[PDB]
Amino acid sequence: GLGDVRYRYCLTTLTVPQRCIGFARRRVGRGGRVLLDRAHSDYDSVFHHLDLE
Amino acid sequence: GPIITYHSVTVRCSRTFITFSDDATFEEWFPQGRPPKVPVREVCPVTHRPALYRDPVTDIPYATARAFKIIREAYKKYITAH
Amino acid sequence: RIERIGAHSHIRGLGLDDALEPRQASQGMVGQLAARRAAGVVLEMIREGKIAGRAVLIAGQPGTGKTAIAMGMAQALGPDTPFTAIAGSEIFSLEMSKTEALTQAFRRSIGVRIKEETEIIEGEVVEIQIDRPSKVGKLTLKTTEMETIYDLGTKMIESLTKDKVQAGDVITIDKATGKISKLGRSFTRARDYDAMGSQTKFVQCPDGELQKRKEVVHTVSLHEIDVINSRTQGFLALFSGDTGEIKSEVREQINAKVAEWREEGKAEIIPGVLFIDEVHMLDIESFSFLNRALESDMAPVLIMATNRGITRIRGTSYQSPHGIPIDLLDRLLIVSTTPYSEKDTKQILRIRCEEEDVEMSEDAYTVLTRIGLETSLRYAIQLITAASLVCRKRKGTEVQVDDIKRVYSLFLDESRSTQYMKEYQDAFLFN
Amino acid sequence: ETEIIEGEVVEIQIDRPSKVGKLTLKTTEMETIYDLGTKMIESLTKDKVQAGDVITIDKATGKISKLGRSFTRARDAMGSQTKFVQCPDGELQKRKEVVHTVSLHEIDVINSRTQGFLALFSGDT
Amino acid sequence: PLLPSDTGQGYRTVKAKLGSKKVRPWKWMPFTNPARKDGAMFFHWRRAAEEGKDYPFARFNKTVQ
Amino acid sequence: TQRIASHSHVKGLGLDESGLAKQAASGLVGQENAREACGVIVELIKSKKMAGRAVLLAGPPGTGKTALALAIAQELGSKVPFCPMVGSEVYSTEIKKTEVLMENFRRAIGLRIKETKEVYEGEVTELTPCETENPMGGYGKTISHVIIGLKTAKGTKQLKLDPSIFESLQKERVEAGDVIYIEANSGAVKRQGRCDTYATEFDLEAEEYVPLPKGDVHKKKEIIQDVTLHDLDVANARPQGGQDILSMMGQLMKPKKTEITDKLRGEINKVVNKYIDQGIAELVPGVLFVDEVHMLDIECFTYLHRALESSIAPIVIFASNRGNCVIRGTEDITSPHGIPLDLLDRVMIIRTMLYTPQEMKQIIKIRAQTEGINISEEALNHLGEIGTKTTLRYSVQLLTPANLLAKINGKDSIEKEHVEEISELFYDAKSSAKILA
Ligand SMILES: Nc1ncnc2c1ncn2[C@@H]1O[C@H](COP(=O)(O)OP(=O)(O)O)[C@@H](O)[C@H]1O
Ligand SMILES: Nc1ncnc2c1ncn2[C@@H]1O[C@H](COP(=O)(O)OP(=O)(O)O)[C@@H](O)[C@H]1O
Repeated sequence: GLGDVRYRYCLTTLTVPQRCIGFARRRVGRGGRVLLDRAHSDYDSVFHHLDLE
Repeated sequence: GPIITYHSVTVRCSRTFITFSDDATFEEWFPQGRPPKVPVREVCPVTHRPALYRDPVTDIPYATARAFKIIREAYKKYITAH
Repeated sequence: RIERIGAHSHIRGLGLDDALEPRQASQGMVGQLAARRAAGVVLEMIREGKIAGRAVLIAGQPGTGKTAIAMGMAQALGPDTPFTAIAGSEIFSLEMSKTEALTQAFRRSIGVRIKEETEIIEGEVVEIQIDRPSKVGKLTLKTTEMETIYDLGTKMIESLTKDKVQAGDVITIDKATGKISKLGRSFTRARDYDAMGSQTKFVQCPDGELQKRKEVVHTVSLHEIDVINSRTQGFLALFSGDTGEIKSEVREQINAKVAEWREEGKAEIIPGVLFIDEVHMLDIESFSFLNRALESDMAPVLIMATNRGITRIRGTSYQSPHGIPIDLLDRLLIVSTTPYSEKDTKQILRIRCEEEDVEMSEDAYTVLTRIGLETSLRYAIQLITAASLVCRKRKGTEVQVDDIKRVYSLFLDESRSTQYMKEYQDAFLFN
Repeated sequence: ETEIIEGEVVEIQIDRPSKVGKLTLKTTEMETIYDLGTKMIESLTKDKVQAGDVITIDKATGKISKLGRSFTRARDAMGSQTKFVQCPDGELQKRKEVVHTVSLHEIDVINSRTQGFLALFSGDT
Repeated sequence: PLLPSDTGQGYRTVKAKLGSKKVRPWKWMPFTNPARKDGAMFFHWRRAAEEGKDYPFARFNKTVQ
Repeated sequence: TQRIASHSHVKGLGLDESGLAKQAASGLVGQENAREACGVIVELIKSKKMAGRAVLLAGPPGTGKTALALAIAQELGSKVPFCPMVGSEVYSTEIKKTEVLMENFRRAIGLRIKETKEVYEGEVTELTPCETENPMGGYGKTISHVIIGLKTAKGTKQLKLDPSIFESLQKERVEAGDVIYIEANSGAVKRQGRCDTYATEFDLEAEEYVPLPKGDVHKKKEIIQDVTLHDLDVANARPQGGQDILSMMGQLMKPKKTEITDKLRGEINKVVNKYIDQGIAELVPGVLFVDEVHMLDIECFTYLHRALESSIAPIVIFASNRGNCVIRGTEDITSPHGIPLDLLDRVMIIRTMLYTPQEMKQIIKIRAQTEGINISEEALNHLGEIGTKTTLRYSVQLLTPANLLAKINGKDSIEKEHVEEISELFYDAKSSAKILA
């Protein structure tokens, strides 16, 4: 509800070291290198619930 | 001979242990050493992507029969040169 | 739980007092008081077990509890005494002659009880040490009274190492057999390590001295002995039931050996009971064979059931009372069952309602009782649970006579079915 | 689809213990070498295969489907009871899609017991 | 709350694929920006071959009116 | 999908929630009282309280009852098993009749076994002991317990392993670079195969590398399956032991069926009661349908008395279109549907009636929908007449041949003339009898 156009983050896991990554979004960087930026939010310390408790 | 101690000390609580005969018995019995060392990939040079088939002599993973012929050409040429 | 409410689940015995007077209601039974008297006498004599070869038949109208009487008998008898019920049509088989089948049933009915002393020890696994090189072993045990320490046998070593028992456990070993059995882990035994391993309950430390002797008793049937020793690895055939033509020399040899074991206190025999239903289904061959089958000492009492009257002898054209040749008829006595009265029917239906756990109106009882009397008891028994289901569909509890009429209309009865078939005879072929 | 391998083995070195078989499966065009599993070694031995022979190797099973020897003798030619074959060509690995047709009876009988096939042949199921 | 970056190495497992692939060279070449009317000559680390290409980044010349 | 069957059109009894019968629902018409009776029967089945009850359906030729039983089963769903039966099956040359009957009763009772399990998986990373000289006396070269580094695709870890298990894992071919099945609470361990990763680079790899396990190590979840206790009887009665000499001996002989003794049945009852009372298993008693009961003999009816009386017999149904005929086996005895009076007494009964021609029109319309074939009305009325004189099935069969003829004509809908040539082509009961006459 805060309305930040660019601060739209989402959950996901990784391919090889699969696990709850936390609210994260991809972003381009210098030298045309994409980088994953993992956020830090109200549930930062509890990023493992699963099944939508 | 192989002297082994299966003396299960139940002491309250249960406990057990094993005393091998000697370092030789321990080593043959627990030799281990060095990890699996998964190998590295390889690809066919001329077609620049992996080939199931591979040179019987130099083991180069050649894909096509024609790849084989041309690599044999380059081989014999190299040896003729040196 | 595998059981389910059965037509004859309500039966729990015979309801006879000590003087064998039947009680007007007891362990789910009432009626045919003369039949209850006779059955009580039969059960008493079976307990006496001093005589062999006696036989008795039950005759009467169909659907008058004859099977119920037999089942009450079997229940009251108890599990110790062997028992077996079979149907006449079942003997006819494509694997064996009928005579062999009758002999098999007879021998099944009788049982033998074997008694023999034991010699065992049991205690905590106080400590064990095994010394693989043969293997040298040392071990100790204890109980709630004292403790002891013993050497370890090489075959004992193999036994235990295959058992893979953990120190501190509670077990029991027999010297002669040298076979161990775990009897439940103990506080220290299942205290286990830091490592998980498993979780388990506990048992109390044994008591008394390690050595205990003690006596064990077993029981087996004659047919079982016959089969097990017959083919020399015919043992697995016991389940497969593929036994064929068990020879007679085997029968006589077993009879001799069992007799001699008997009179020497080695074991005690027990005269079982055998019941055959629809006895009229037997041909004349079976009548002939069983007619003599009663002289052999190993003769469990027989009980038969049939409602016929002056019917053709199976396999021939001869009418005889219940279709059984007079030769057998003079060898046994009979019991008759009368059709039930009015109020007794009310009692029976109330008992069955209690069985079903469905309690309903009094007018319903009156109407249903009269309807069953007119038509049959069995149709009333069918209507009980049907009315229960209908009323539960109404979402109420007390079944009402209107619901009874609804269900009665829903499910035509025998008389209504034949009346219908009359309504259009040409409906079904071959009339 | 089958996707099996075949060719003509020029030779094999006995894997003295070392499962390195000289898998010189030289087709008319090509050649290579490979390893040789112990199961593979015993298979070659028991089948009494010979060097310079044409054989086809199951991909997954590795069964040594015997096929005889190579053209090196005949279009020297060694005449006997054993069948003779020339050398195949090109890709040792190749694909081959196949079809079959069977009434439900065949499946019933085949899966009926251990050897339903001979029951069919004898028709005594 | 950090950010992993792309990794291409991972392990010493890439002996080949380079000898057949030359590293296209880069040079600190001069250049001019069209957006600068005076065309001030500045420099880029272009990959050599990418020489003379118009200044690709000066296409944003949108202004008020 | 499936070439249309004689009852594919039906899909459900379609009784209103109150139990009353919607006039037409999922392919049904008329017989509303029969539909409500079937509703009561399915209610009884779902009750599960009762046991051993059975019904019989009396209906003229042109069974139909097939549809009723099928709809009953469909409403029952797949949650509960159900098996068909045909009277001729009783006549077998390998086992006695009563054996077949008791066997079919046994196969009608299903079960559901619930069993939980736990294991640890992964790839063997390392292995080390917990050496300690603390043990009494002797050179203190002793291992307190073993440390095993295990890796799943989820990650890696190690656990505390007692000294005894190292001997076990010696037993198995435990080596760096392979995966294993470590039963947590029991200690079972095995060697699936070396990690596929090595084979990845392998140019030839005759062995069959197992892949890398995925997910947590600490899981084997709950296993589940269902069977008919008859399959349990088959499995247990004859031990399998396919390796033993006896196994070779069996495969020499042609496998057959043996009359299973009743003691095995009682023992199965005891063991299943023990499993169920612990909650491990779950029983789902089924129901049985035997058609043309009239085809049986007296032996089987008399035995069915005993079988029905049992408190384990699953519900069963029958059907017959035979009048008061002479009972087979019996030389003279005649009874409705050739069923002895005594057996008739202890069973329920339902009846079906004739069908009015309007009902025929409805059913024919349903069948044309089922086949997905458009019909012109004149065809509807003509075939209604045909069924009026003929039976229902005679009229029904004419659908597809006529549709096909129309396709040959290039038309799509069938018309009066098409059914006319079809009618002349094939003869009904009376016309066929006359031409025979
Ligand atoms: N006096 C009674 N008390 C209780 N139940 C009865 C009585 N009479 C009959 N029944 C019930 O009705 C059934 C009667 O069947 P029965 O006549 O034994 O069959 P059959 O004619 O094959 O012997 C019994 O199974 C029993 O459950
Ligand atoms: N014998 C019968 N008694 C009552 N209804 C029947 C009968 N036969 C068929 N029907 C009716 O015909 C419709 C379709 O049944 P059908 O598939 O023809 O059964 P069958 O092929 O066994 O005759 C059903 O809706 C049913 O109501």
